[PDB]
Amino acid sequence: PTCGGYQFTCPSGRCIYQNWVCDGEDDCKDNGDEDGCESGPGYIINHNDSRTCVEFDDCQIWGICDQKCESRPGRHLCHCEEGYILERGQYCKANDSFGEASIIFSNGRDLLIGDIHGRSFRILVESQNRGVAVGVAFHYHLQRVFWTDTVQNKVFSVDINGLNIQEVLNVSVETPENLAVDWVNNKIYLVETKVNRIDMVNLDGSYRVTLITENLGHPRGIAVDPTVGYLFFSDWESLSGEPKLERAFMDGSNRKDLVKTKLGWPAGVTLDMISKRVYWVDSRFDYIETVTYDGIQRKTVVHGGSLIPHPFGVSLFEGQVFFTDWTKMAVLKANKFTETNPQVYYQASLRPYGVTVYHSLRQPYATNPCKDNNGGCEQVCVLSHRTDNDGLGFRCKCTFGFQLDTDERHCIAVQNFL
Amino acid sequence: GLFSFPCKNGRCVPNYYLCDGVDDCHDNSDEQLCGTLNNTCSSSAFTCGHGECIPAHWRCDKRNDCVDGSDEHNCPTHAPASCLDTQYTCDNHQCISKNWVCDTDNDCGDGSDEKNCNSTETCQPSQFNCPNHRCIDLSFVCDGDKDCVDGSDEVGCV
Ligand SMILES: *[C@@H]1O[C@H](CO)[C@@H](O)[C@H](O)[C@H]1NC(C)=O
Ligand SMILES: *[C@@H]1O[C@H](CO)[C@@H](O)[C@H](O)[C@H]1NC(C)=O
Repeated sequence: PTCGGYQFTCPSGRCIYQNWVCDGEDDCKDNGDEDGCESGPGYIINHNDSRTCVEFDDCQIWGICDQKCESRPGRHLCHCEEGYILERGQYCKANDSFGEASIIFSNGRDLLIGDIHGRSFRILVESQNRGVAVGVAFHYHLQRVFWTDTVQNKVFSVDINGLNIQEVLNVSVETPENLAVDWVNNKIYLVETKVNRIDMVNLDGSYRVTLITENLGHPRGIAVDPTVGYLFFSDWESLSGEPKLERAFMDGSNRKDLVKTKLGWPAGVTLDMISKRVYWVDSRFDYIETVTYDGIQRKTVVHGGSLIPHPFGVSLFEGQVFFTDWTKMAVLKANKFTETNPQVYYQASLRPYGVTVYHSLRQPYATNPCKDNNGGCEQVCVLSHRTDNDGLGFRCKCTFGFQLDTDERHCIAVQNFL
Repeated sequence: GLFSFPCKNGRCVPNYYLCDGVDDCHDNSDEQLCGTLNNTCSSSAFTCGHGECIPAHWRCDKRNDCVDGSDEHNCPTHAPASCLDTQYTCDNHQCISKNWVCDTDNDCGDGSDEKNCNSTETCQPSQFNCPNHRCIDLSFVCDGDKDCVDGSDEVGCV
């Protein structure tokens, strides 16, 4: 594409440096740069008019369509993508062909799976040896659910039924909070808060590589978008004492702060891949916001102390977002666009930490560039932005104890480190 | 030494920690292979039905520490007690400061410190006010912590 992966696309079609998206100066004449970073209508309404209803703008209303909106001259068309059955002309419910979505959450000790309607709640797996589950992630194609246990300092995988529990990491993961699973490349992205690092491993833990650790102070959330090759994570207290919800390539190459305003304690992060938006909850400021992948059109979904007092983790599916709140100790439910009253999907005595929606649509299929003979890499083939690496979209990284060779595809033994 | 229990890894440990409930020896040997007639578990080690000795902290925690469930088989009445005027009694009978009440914070585990707070749209006399956010503590006004979303605190803090 004409616009680079680490660049923002002007309406005109010119690429702009990523830090300039909300730099404070309209680098894009089109004013696309700095387009409503701050978080602070109708049709038939005739502004100062007897009968001249405001033309407003087609498909320019926050919440006009659950998905891509086709702008019509005097109306709107709420188009729904593949696998999405249109409902009421405004909502894009999933295709019944795919099984009912499952809300996988941790009550505080054990990992629970329930139907998206909330009729029943079975326990997928009970943490043993006094352990507690914190973060959840899944790979639908392989029907595997991954969860971390801070008390046991271990990371576990299990089948969707609740059998064949496997231990993937137990060496140095002392306090892993959250996980993100790259279903396309079969890679697990792990956030370790014991030493404030983000490590990426295979589904079997075969190769471990530390990706982003430049200034991590207190990482709390993580999210990956294999289709576009992006990596989103949040820190509620950096080294400089500055919370930095940041977008970076899957290999953590072009780090860039995404939100730089009203960012108290960014706890959870989830990505709406269809609408290309980032939904992050703030535990301190008590608000769940939403910006695009470039952090341009900031929208406040739910705000207010009473409604969302202390969210930790948030997951999105269709027109609904499932966010867990520590203060209310409940897996609350909210509308994707705007909700005036959170819905209590489930309540637990302990404080819930993890939440995810188990559904085939949550992980759309995409090509894996690493399928081409491990991307020609001697070691870990890490996906990057589709545009990155001459458009190949993948990079070669070496495990611990090995160093990238001059060819950048081979791995020689390490020589010097302090 | 004479009073030091030898361990499989080679480390030593005072015989008090032997069966005390916690594996003071990092090889778990002090607690491993205990609970028998000769292996009398310590008072700190709450023994369960099948000689399952657990620390006294695990006496009646919510966690089913031992398979026999003796930790959960019987549990005594809690200590209701009371709290000071400044302290707020949470449902789990925990004394909590007024500023910690209604602060969008699960300050006391049960969360009753924040239960039913939306009924009032104002703020407490001892709690500052963040209209868009909450009734933060008055200490946050000039503590360098912009608790208020609007940044109402840390204003005019000369
Ligand atoms: C939904 O699933 C059915 C199979 O159950 C398939 O025939 C159909 O094309 C899918 N999509 C739509 C838009 O109905
Ligand atoms: C981690 O788990 C694997 C599989 O059970 C086991 O072989 C390995 O020894 C364990 N390592 C640690 C550090 O517990």
